[PDB]
Amino acid sequence: DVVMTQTPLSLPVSLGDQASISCRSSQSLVHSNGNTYLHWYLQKPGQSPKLLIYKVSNRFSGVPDRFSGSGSGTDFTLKISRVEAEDLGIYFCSQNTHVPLTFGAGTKLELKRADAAPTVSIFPPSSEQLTSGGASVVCFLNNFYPKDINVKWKIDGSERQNGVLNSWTDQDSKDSTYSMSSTLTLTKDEYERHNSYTCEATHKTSTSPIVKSFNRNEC
Amino acid sequence: LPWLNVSADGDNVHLVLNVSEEQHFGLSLYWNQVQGPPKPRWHKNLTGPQIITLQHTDLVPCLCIQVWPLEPDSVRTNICPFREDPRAHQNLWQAARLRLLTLQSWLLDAPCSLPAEAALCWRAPGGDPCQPLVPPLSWEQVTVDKVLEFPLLKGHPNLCVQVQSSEKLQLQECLWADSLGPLKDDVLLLETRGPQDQRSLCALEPSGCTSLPSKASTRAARLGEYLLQDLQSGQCLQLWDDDLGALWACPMDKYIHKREFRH
Amino acid sequence: QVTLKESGPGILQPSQTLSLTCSFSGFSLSTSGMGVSWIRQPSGKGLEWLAHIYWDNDRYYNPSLKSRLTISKDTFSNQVFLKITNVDTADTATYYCARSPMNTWGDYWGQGTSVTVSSAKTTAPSVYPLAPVCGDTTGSSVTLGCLVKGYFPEPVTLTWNSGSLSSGVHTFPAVLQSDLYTLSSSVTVTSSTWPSQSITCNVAHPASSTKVDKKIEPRGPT
Ligand SMILES: *[C@@H]1O[C@H](CO)[C@@H](O)[C@H](O)[C@H]1NC(C)=O
Repeated sequence: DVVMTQTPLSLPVSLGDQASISCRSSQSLVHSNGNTYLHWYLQKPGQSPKLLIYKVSNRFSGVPDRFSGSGSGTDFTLKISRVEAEDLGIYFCSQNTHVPLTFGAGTKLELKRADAAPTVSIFPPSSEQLTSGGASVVCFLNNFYPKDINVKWKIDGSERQNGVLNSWTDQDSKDSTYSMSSTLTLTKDEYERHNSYTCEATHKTSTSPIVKSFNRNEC
Repeated sequence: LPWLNVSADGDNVHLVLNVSEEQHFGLSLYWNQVQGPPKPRWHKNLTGPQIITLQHTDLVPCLCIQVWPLEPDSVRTNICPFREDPRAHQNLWQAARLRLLTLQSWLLDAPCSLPAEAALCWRAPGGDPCQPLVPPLSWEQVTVDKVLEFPLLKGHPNLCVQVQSSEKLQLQECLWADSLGPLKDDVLLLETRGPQDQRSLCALEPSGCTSLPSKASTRAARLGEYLLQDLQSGQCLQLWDDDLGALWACPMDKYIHKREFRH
Repeated sequence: QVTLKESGPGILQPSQTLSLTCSFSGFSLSTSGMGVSWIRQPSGKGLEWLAHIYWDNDRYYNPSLKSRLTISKDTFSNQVFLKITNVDTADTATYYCARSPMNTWGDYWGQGTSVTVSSAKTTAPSVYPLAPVCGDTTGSSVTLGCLVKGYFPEPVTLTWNSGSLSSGVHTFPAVLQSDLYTLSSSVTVTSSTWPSQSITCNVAHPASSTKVDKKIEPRGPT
């Protein structure tokens, strides 16, 4: 299959800026008929893809002059001139020169804002969950910027990787920040074997990680 | 010279021997080349003048005549009148053959020994003419009944051995056709090496050599990135290695199921 | 305008047959050059083309799924169909049909239809309150949460204080923990608000006809 390599995967921009997205194919997209069937689409949340550019550089009906496509063979570029809020979403390249038709992984065009450290909060298992024999430790990492963040769980100072379930919100439309939920699920037996539970957030806003902890023996 | 004349006008070849009615002489027809142990010879004690008739098909450049008067210890006179005859050279090549001793050892068998040059050729599966590989290879001198040692790393059914003399093609023996045949749909890659870590990858296509990667609609240019990977992955067969070059045979059967969408 | 609308069952079990319908308007499959393709998108992932059909009934399939796919059409009814046999979890995706004439492949897409393939049975969620660790809050704000664990299928609706508390809320996308879904929500309020005032998360799982209200209580000693 023809692999469509799209770069960057995430593209933070300010409104009014220019954005450039690259698509490289694993083989030439030049068809035997001489045409190059490389397309660009935009997909918004909860919506279906909309065709922007067909055959490398042709703007589809109703597509503004601010979108332009270029390239040839295996190397292609989409340029967006004065980014507006309505342009935010996921851009994908597609090829239909070859069977199967294939697509890039998508470039998320997102908004840039000033760096913001996450607000970190840790939660022990509820009595109700413990009665059920389960023990989930939840950590919220809220309203941070940029989106890149690492969460490390520690039990009595030792790193724990297994049983970690993470979820992330999309960028907030009003404050342009990101939030994350990290849940460490253990058996109640495992939980009852250790005292200290720590959620550590590594973000570009601090050289040292943001640490939130609790001790299983409370009040 | 004033005793021998040639007439190729009687649809046959005539040796007009202009001697006196009374002349007794020995006549011998020979092929001027080392033949080996005692073989029966063409010889005639005569009483000239005579007309020796030959067939246009017997003509070879080394076909010479030896005459001598029938006197004790008489000196023998030798004449080679077919040295530059067009028909002789024509017949000579019809009878010549190239053979394999070892992959890296070839032998030329011809009635006469003329200066000749040999080199490897690449035949495409689509009937189109066999394209020689000069460059990165060169036309090397091939001598009749003497071993031609080529550094061929591997035999290929698509490879033929070409033989030229007087800068004209005379032989095209596809030495690996019965042994490894038929023709494989393999792309030939020709990396020309040079100064400053130089290596230019090229693909021998029916319509000349195309450098890779290329923007064309031609089979190998389109598959450029894949062929460059096959090579690097070692899926390509090395046919020849040198200080300033390498030949590679890349099979295309892996791309046989690849189809284009309809437009 | 060109309009396309996909339909099919929302949930199937592995090994069952998925039958999808694309009902369209604004174009005809009797038109020379006209075509329609089916494409799918697993949540948060890339698109995967499935099959294509032209006005002349020339059909194309994704080679990896070829034996399981059948594309067909009914020109008189303005419909295209896709049959996917022997479904499995990897067939969970949003399925789109797209108008795809010869010069402009996939130029108009439908809004898609969501399909979930799973062997999981309808399971009501367990709803757990997330109160801060026992001890009086010293900060100006306090963060509370609600953990909605082990339900099937999606969705659940989650509100705070019956919808009256909406600012400072983060409801996270559900993720799969084996066969079951789990989601969480956080709410941030002033320390003068909680615990002096009631904060309850309201979770509804319409599929299991479950509605749970969990008041967030301050934790006591162990
Ligand atoms: C040719 O003649 C000589 C005598 O002059 C004789 O010795 C010789 O045998 C003859 N050749 C043949 C083939 O008989």
